[PDB]
Amino acid sequence: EEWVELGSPSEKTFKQRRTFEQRVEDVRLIREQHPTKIPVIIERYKGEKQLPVLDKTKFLVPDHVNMSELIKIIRRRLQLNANQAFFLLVNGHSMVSVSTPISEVYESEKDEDGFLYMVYASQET
Amino acid sequence: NEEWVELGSPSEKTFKQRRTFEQRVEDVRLIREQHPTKIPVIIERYKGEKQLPVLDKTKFLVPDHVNMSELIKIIRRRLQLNANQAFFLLVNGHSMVSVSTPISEVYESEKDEDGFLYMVYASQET
Repeated sequence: EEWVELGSPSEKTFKQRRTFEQRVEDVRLIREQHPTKIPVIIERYKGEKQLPVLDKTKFLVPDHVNMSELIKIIRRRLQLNANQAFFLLVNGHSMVSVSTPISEVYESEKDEDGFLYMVYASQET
Repeated sequence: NEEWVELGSPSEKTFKQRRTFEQRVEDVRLIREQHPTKIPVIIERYKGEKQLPVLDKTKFLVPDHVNMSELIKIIRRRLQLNANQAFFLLVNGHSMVSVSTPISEVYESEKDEDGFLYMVYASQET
C-alpha cells in the first residue's frame, strides 16, 4: 500500500523483453547489413547452477559455422572445465546434425520472428 | 462448368516438372551445405514469352549480398538484350519493390516450400 511494486520480479528473456515487431525489425536490419550471418540468441536455462551466465546474449554466427564448432566456442567463452557436461538446446532439443552449417539449421529451427533461439544447460532435459 | 480447357503446347520441362518435391528438398539440402552463403535461384522464361530468348542456364547460386537490381543486370547481359528492351524478373508472379536488399533477405519472404527461390523473366509485368 505504501510502496508501489513496478515490473515483474522474474528476469525476462530477450524474447520477453522486446515486442514482436521490435524483434522482426532487429532481424530485418541484420539480414540487410550482415546477409551471410545468422542472428542467434543464446541464454542460460532458468534453473541452471553449474554453468556460468554468458557475458552477452545476442550473437552473429557465420553461415558456415556448424553446431559442434559453436558448442566449442561457447564452452570456451564460458571457460568450462573439459569434464563439465554442456548441452545447447535449440527449441528445447539438442541438434543431431552437428556438422551442418547453421544457415541450414536456421531454416528448420528459426523462430517466427526470424531469430534462432538457443538455451544451454548441464542437463539435456 | 462446360467451358473448354485450352491446353498449352507441351514444351521443355521446367525445374519443378523435372524433379519431385522430395528430390528438390534433397537438392536444397545438399546445396545449402555446399554453399552456405549463396541462395539457390531457379530462373526460367515465362512460358508465354515471345520477345525474349531462352537462356541455356537456369540454375544460379547467387551470393547472399547481391540485390535484385544487380541480378536483373546479370540476366539482361546473359540474354544480350538491347538496352531499350522491356524486361522483368518476377518472384511468385510479381516484381520485387525492394531492389537494393540482399537476395538472402528476399529468399526468406519469397522462397518456395521446397527451399528454392523461383523466378520467371518476361517482357511484361503480368
